[PDB]
Amino acid sequence: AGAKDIRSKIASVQNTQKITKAMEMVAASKMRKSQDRMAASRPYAETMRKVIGHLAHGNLEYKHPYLEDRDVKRVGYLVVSTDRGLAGGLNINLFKKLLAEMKTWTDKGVQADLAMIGSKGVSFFNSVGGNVVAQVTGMGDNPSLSELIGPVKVMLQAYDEGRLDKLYIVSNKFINTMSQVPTISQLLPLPASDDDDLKHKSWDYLYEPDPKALLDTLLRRYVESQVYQGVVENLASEQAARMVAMKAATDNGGSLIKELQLVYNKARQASITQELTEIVSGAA
Amino acid sequence: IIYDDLSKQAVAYRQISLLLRRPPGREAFPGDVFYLHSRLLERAARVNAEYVEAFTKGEVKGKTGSLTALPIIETQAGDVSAFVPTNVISITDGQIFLETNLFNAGIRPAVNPGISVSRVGGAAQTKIMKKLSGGIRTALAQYRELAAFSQAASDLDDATRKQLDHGQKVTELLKQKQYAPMSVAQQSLVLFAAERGYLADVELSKIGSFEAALLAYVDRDHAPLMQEINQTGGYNDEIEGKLKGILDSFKATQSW
Repeated sequence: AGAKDIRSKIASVQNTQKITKAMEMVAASKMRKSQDRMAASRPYAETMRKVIGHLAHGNLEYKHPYLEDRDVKRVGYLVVSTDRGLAGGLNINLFKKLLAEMKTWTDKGVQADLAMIGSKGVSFFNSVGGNVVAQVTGMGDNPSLSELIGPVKVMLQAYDEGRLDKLYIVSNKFINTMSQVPTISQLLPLPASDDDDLKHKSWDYLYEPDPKALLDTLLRRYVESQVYQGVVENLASEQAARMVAMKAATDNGGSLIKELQLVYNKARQASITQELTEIVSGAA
Repeated sequence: IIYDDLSKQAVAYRQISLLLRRPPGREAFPGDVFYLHSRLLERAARVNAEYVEAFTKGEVKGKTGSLTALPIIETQAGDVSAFVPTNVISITDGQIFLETNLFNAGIRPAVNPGISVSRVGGAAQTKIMKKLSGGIRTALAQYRELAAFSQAASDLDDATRKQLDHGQKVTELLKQKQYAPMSVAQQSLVLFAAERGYLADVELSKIGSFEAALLAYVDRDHAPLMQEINQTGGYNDEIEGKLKGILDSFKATQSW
């Protein structure tokens, strides 16, 4: 304490507040660009799903390990997290919901399985001791599907080997610019999406080389696509969460400036009063 | 007795004393500034009937006199920790702290709970007021603190939600117009409606209307109970039952 160092503190906090305002602006713009990158990811997945519905709910409905439902003996989760802090509680809320469901299955005796996108989840579940068999990190603000191939290929291998009976993706949802929510959704076995049409009679595909081979490649591509969609939505959710966090930080910094200045001004007035009392009471 | 600004009196003693060259202390007031406000305010008191009898040479028997004092202090920037405000807080039986942030938000009168206190206790209050008020003070302080943290993060667990709704409705119920006094019967009906839960299903924007209509309803029909509660501030199960019927019937039968 001491008015000169108090003024130093005031200057430092003011500088901090300016930089957090700048970060809020940047976070909003990055949210915009990542939600444009989000929409471009829809068409690929949805046309792939129409083809898969045509084959899977058509009369040529093969029994494929990816498509069939069996009793749960092991279960796995693909989990998306940030590489960067200052996002508030997004990661922690998602991990709490994951911990709840992972507890619920393992009480049924089911061994849990984890694959991690982003380093924050890696550190968190290394501290928790969760069973992590694959991970990829450092994608930053430029995710790519080719990087996701590793962990998803590992989980898929465990799935068609019969070791895993169900497999979820764990991700936040960019419901709005103003609001997001953590979710857990089953990607394998293929969910019973409605996906009904009968126009397939008019145009039935000529399967080169084979129908079932094409179907397998389609399912593998679909799982890859859904994981990429979840990753991109979680990135947009990160940008929005950092935006709101920096807004709150800027306001709290200003509200601290307004208190430090009262402390400083009271010390200023007291110092003048005391020094002048010493001088006047010093004379004669 | 009202003293409109004891801070200005303290300034006056500064001027006279410093013109008499008396050495100053903290914030340039003399140490005698405590004694000034001390001996002034300490005259305000309640005296027993033996003192009244001895003073008046026996012309008045058995009565007890009193002088009630409401001193006013102006303080800079809401700082309750400056010298003269701290001196007077050390002399009175409590303080009523008015916050400029509440006043600018339209919450008027802008009483700040937690800082405001009445050290005399509930002994001043009547029975119905004491029973109906109870913990409203600390509930309001806790509501304000909870609103402070709730602004920061989202953690709503349904009892927090109802605590917030109740606190917001109570604060909207406490505000009041200038030059608009209301009697203990009206105040007790208001407190009863607040804490027996009747403001459930009532909108915040409807709270003022709900009160205006309720006081008109009780002025129209069940006036004799108002006369009774204004005469003796007595809280019985009979009167609680009558109030319960009045609020049940108003909430079910009337509109606002």
